Amino acid sequence: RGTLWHPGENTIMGRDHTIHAAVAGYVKYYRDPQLHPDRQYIGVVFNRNDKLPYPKDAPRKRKLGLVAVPRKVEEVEKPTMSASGLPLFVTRHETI
Amino acid sequence: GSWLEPNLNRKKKMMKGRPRVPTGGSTKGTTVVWGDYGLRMRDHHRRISAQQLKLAEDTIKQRLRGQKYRLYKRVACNVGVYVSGNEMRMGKGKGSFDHWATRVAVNQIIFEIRGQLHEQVIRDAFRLAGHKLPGLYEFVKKGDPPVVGITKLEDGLTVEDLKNPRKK
RNA sequence: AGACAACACUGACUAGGAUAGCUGGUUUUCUGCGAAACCUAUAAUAGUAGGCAAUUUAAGUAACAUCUUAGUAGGUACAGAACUUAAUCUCAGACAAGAUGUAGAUUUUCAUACCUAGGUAUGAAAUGCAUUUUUUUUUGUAUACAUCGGGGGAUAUUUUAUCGGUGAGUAUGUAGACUCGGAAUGACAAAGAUGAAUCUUGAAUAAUCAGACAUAGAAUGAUAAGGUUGUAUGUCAAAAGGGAAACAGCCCAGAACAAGAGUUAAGGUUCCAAAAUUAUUAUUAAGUGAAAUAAAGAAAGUUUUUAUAUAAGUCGACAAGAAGAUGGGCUUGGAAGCAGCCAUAAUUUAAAGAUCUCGUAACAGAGCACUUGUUAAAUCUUAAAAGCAU
RNA sequence: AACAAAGCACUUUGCAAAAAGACGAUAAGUCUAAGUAUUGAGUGUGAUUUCUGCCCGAUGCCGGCUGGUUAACGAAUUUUCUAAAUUGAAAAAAAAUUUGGUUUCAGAGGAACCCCCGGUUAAUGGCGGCCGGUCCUAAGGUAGCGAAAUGCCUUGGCCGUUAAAUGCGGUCUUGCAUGAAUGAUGUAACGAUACAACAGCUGUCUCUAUGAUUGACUCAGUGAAAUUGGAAUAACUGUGCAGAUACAGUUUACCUCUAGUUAGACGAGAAGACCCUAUGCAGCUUUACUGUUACUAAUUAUUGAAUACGAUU
RNA sequence: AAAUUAGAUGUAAAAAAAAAAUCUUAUGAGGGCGGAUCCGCUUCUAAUAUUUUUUUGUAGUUAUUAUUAUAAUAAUAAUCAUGUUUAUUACUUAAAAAGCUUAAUGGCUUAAUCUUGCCUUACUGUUUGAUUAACAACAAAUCUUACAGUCGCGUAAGCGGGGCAUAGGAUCACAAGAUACAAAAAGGAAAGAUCUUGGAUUUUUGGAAAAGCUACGCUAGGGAUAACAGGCUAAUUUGCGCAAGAGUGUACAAAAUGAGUGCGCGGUUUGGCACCUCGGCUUGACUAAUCCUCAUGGAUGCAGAAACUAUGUAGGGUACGACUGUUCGUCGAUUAAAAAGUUACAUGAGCUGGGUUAAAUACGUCGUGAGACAGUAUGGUU
Ligand SMILES: [K+]
Ligand SMILES: [K+]
Ligand SMILES: [K+]
Ligand SMILES: [K+]
Ligand SMILES: [K+]
Ligand SMILES: [Mg+2]
Ligand SMILES: [Mg+2]
Ligand SMILES: [Mg+2]
Ligand SMILES: [Mg+2]
Ligand SMILES: [Mg+2]
Ligand SMILES: [Mg+2]
Ligand SMILES: [Mg+2]
Ligand SMILES: [Mg+2]
Ligand SMILES: [Mg+2]
Ligand SMILES: [Mg+2]
Ligand SMILES: [Mg+2]
Ligand SMILES: [Mg+2]
Ligand SMILES: [Mg+2]
Ligand SMILES: [Mg+2]
Ligand SMILES: [Mg+2]
Ligand SMILES: [Mg+2]
Ligand SMILES: [Mg+2]
Ligand SMILES: [Mg+2]
Ligand SMILES: [Mg+2]
Ligand SMILES: [Mg+2]
Ligand SMILES: [Mg+2]
Ligand SMILES: [Mg+2]
Ligand SMILES: [Mg+2]
Ligand SMILES: [Mg+2]
Ligand SMILES: [Mg+2]
Ligand SMILES: [Mg+2]
Ligand SMILES: [Mg+2]
Ligand SMILES: [Mg+2]
Ligand SMILES: [Mg+2]
Ligand SMILES: [Mg+2]
Ligand SMILES: [Mg+2]
Ligand SMILES: [Mg+2]
Ligand SMILES: [Mg+2]
Ligand SMILES: [Mg+2]
Ligand SMILES: [Mg+2]
Ligand SMILES: [Mg+2]
Ligand SMILES: [Mg+2]
Ligand SMILES: [Mg+2]
Ligand SMILES: [Mg+2]
Ligand SMILES: [Mg+2]
Ligand SMILES: [Mg+2]
Ligand SMILES: [Mg+2]
Ligand SMILES: [Mg+2]
Repeated sequence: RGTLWHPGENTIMGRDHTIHAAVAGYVKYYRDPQLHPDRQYIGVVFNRNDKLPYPKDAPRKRKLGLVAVPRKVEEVEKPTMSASGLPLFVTRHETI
Repeated sequence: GSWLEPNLNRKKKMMKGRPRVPTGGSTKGTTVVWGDYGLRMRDHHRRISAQQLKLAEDTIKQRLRGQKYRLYKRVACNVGVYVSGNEMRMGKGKGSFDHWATRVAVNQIIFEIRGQLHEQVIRDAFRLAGHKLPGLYEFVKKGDPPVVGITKLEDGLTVEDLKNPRKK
């Protein structure tokens, strides 16, 4: 009820102040006096050995989170007549 | 308010509670601080009423009337005791207000006194007050060491010595 | 009269057609495993369903349990008085400089009217005591400029060791809805190791849903109940056996069947009754006690310890003394140490309270505190505390 | 002391085809009654003396408007689908109208009950507070009675009765919570009703004794019953599903019968008695729920005409 | 006393440089050694932080003073300021409180408050992962993710599927829209299906349209919940003791007396719990906290007598009558005295049945009524 803990590294806060994980990692409870000297945060790190808060001068630690698959090249072959020999669409234009 | 009639609401009912039982070496309230002599409860922790403390005060005044003295009180009746009827059955809510009371730990001071009187005249006044109070009481002088539980810190005895596992 | 209508009548008898979430009963052996008396829902609360979950035996296991190491969540015991609550205690005011009036010593400096660069004076200052100083008609520094009403008394008026209120305090206490500090325990997950498969899933498929007591800690009651109701742990329930005289719940220990002066647990060892009349040091004299602690309290019971007195005669007894101003002043019919009130610096003595206990209407009188002497103890006085007893 | 009762009172019944009332799966019909308002039925009260007060607001019943409401009926309204036709659209097309069938909506007028007005207390029922004054009600308990069969306080006060009166009688009353045909009140007579007192009388008692018969007891003959887990079935204290012949400890006791007695065997018998539980029953009550009737009202049909008036407008 | 307005912390704002060490980090050197990127060891470099660290510098400008010959040097003071001083900017200013839809708790002040601009995402469909597998089941729920569609705000990054968080019930039936699914011979339709939406003290709120009496009562059960007794307990008691001693006692605490109290015993009264579903007569037994009889201490208040108090002591006795159903209580008259208690408040397979007391009946009160009453009255298989 309210923000006793605040969302830190790789976490999102819900409408009811519920803190979730935004990535696959390991939960961490810590404090960050650089960001706020009176708050305590919850984080999620990709490596169980990482220590939060990260130094402000170090590169962000982020994971790709994607899988490689062959691209799908579309074919322009949509017929105009259906299997029943009927037009799949009829176009009409008005005249003034 | 007063030490027998606090500025509290009689409607808000209080749980029975328990007197403090210092098990970590606390000497809180076991020494004479204001007066020269004191009355110490030396047997067990209890809950004294406001009518018992009022009678004890009257007994010290009846014995010291016509003399110069300053009586201090180190306890305050801030505990509401709610008594349901003895003729009632169990349940049906908590009882109604009966009287005020105070919780006293063991070896704590109740009354202190300072005046231009003789020691023996004060011993008798505290003896009578102790006779009418619940439990067993003792005469204490200013300067006596504090008490940790039921053990007095006499002859250079400290709290760390009582905490030391090795005592033989 | 709910009276009678052929054993029956607040609605007969007989034949045909019921239910009962309630009570009782449910019949051979062996073997393996083995609960629950809790949650949720219910026209429920004696019932029932779904879970937790007992069982069967296959498929899995990076299963489950425990410990170690590192890590994390959370505020109990405790402790404390910070914030909050009750009550209580203390303080509410200081210095420096300046200013003010004074008593001095009459040396020095300075300003002055002079005399002739000195001096008679004449003023101030210096030196020593006071006084003024928390908002003043006294500035500064350091501090929370640091305090108001009412009611008595004093003289519109002032003053308080009186009440309430404000400010200050690293003052005292108080705690289910105070926690600045803060355990152990328990909880979560990771790795490793260990272990009695204890775990999960598939398929199949139950019972149970007033629990009881012990221990700790609470609410409730009356700090009563073999009371009621949560939490933690165990036992009983469904567990025999040994101990607790007898014993569901306590202390041990989990019965497949025998043998053994076998090895042990709790518990015991003079006899009943298996095993010590086994060793050491003390206490008790009361059968206290010895397997269910009655209290406060009293007291030349006894022991120990710690102080203390003693041939400078302790302790006890005995002998004598225990004055004088003075019948203190007042009060009172009377108050002479001794109804009551006020005072209770002295004086002289080996010592002697303007008086501790009796006594007189008031005096008188007998004791005490106190003083000397005699008798007399060579581990032998007095007191307190503690232990065990009465 | 309840019921009935003579007496008293109220309501109802005109008899012309059925008097009312009762009975009739429901009628014809029967009793009423071969009766007729001084008859029959229903209701309450309960001879007689002395009396029976106030309130018609509520409830019930009765009567009453050229009234309101008013189901059925019904002037005036309205809709779904489909068939055909017409119009329309005539582009991939609906849509609208009329008619047939089919299926809905709809209410000016129009009964009783009800609304409204009045009557009725020997109808069901009601019959006051505050401090002479005052507020309120339909009306405020009148007459009489009154510690009563009514009274919690209470053994009310006083008088009589008793050596001693929570009783009985008389009397006063501010009567928790008397009261006038759910009748009020007082006598005569009557009562196996209830209460109280006096005299007499007595084994009721002080306080029992003796005597008689039948049983009880013994012998002979005949020969049950409830009951019964099995029993070698003592006392005390303790223990324990909490009151022990049976467990612990200690004590005590030779074996076995007869007649007495009933302290215990939580003695026996009766699911006897009470309380609670069941989404178990029964009867009864009512302004419980849901229903059926008696009865009332309107109307198609059996069922055809005339006249006038009144009200809608 | 209470109306409005204005106030209520402090600091900083020319500018640094250099050496070592302690870690911690690095998608730095594609470092090196093993098993460019992963893991374990690791040297160097760089960055943040830390040291009270070894320090160096602390000017310039304006002016003042001193020295030197308007300038130089030193010292002192001031110094955010090229900017409409109402300056501005950054940091700091305990806790509580205010505000944030409504109580309370937590939270927000760096926004979740306030102000303003433009807006309606308080969107449509489907869907992820959780609430240590929501409520110790299921269901209704809560939080959250992604994709597609198309709207808003914003320079942009991005935010938006109502509100700072935690308090509003289904199905069925009914009603309004959409979908084009099926259409009982066939073409239509009716009645159905799917999606969206609406109306509920369905408040016994997982959701029945629902008043009583029985003492004339009945059946199945419970003692899983009562009344008597027993058991546990001891608040209370018309049961007692001890301690202390205000006070009374002409004097004088303790002859007698004993405020409000404290520490206990006991199991008589009224109660709690829920282990467990009357009185009289006759005849006893037992206790001792004693009314009489026996021995005895104390008693300005024991002359004697009588009585008071207290210590021993339970052998025997404690009667008769009136009233009341009574135990109890009141009263009369005697007596040495006319005391208590336990025992299933001893004793109904020993007796009694007056009280309580089922069916009958009346009165008062209560109830619309049937009926009821800790009421009253007469009667009622022991
Ligand atoms: K009337
Ligand atoms: K009427
Ligand atoms: K009328
Ligand atoms: K109509
Ligand atoms: K009258
Ligand atoms: Mg005491
Ligand atoms: Mg009857
Ligand atoms: Mg009958
Ligand atoms: Mg097993
Ligand atoms: Mg269990
Ligand atoms: Mg239901
Ligand atoms: Mg049931
Ligand atoms: Mg903390
Ligand atoms: Mg229990
Ligand atoms: Mg069982
Ligand atoms: Mg066992
Ligand atoms: Mg033994
Ligand atoms: Mg052996
Ligand atoms: Mg032996
Ligand atoms: Mg003994
Ligand atoms: Mg004098
Ligand atoms: Mg005198
Ligand atoms: Mg008559
Ligand atoms: Mg007829
Ligand atoms: Mg009659
Ligand atoms: Mg009559
Ligand atoms: Mg019609
Ligand atoms: Mg009409
Ligand atoms: Mg009348
Ligand atoms: Mg009448
Ligand atoms: Mg024979
Ligand atoms: Mg027994
Ligand atoms: Mg045996
Ligand atoms: Mg018998
Ligand atoms: Mg007999
Ligand atoms: Mg908002
Ligand atoms: Mg806006
Ligand atoms: Mg769950
Ligand atoms: Mg068809
Ligand atoms: Mg429910
Ligand atoms: Mg629910
Ligand atoms: Mg009756
Ligand atoms: Mg029971
Ligand atoms: Mg004597
Ligand atoms: Mg003898
Ligand atoms: Mg009895
Ligand atoms: Mg009997
Ligand atoms: Mg009779």
